[PDB]
Amino acid sequence: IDAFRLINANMMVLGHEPRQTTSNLGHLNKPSIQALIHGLNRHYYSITINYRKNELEQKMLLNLHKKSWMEGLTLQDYSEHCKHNESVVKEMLELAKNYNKAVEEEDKMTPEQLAIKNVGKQDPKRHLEEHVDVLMTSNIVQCLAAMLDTVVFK
Amino acid sequence: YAKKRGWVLGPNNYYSFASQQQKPEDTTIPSTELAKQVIEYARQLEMIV
Repeated sequence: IDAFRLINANMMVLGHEPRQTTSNLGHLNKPSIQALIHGLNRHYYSITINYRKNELEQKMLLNLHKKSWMEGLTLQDYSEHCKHNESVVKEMLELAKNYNKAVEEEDKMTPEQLAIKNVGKQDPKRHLEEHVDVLMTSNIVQCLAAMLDTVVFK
Repeated sequence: YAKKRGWVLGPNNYYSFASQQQKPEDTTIPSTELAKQVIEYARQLEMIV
């Protein structure tokens, strides 16, 4: 969304949106190539947009949309929870099959710390722990969620 | 042993007192301390920050 505003054609020998009072008018709008071909800046000009955000309108906007009551203390229904963990262990199994050869062959053949294993690769030590990262957050929460109701619900 | 402890000689029979209790039912004491052990994992999966 953007707002525009016509400028008069008589003042085309002097400034068009002249008279720099501030210096905040440069990073609030950067006209792209598709904008400066039709009317910018010889016909009209652009204008800056901020959002009037206040209280009892903005806080209650999020106090009703992204809220919950029982979502924290609710089980993930193990019919598909531990079924989901089967297809996560098996795929990091294959990435560990991929990881065994890859680094040790690269280091023992040439120590260049460089080419095609640097320019177009994807199997580093960035890919193998994020599956471990998902598998912890999905289960440490799910373990501890089943610990509260043992105490709370008798 | 009869004057200090039991082992009372009656009709040619001693009597040593004995009983046993029963506790497999308490999931509640591994409820609180396990909840401590799971959180102190997740406390330490971060915090060198």
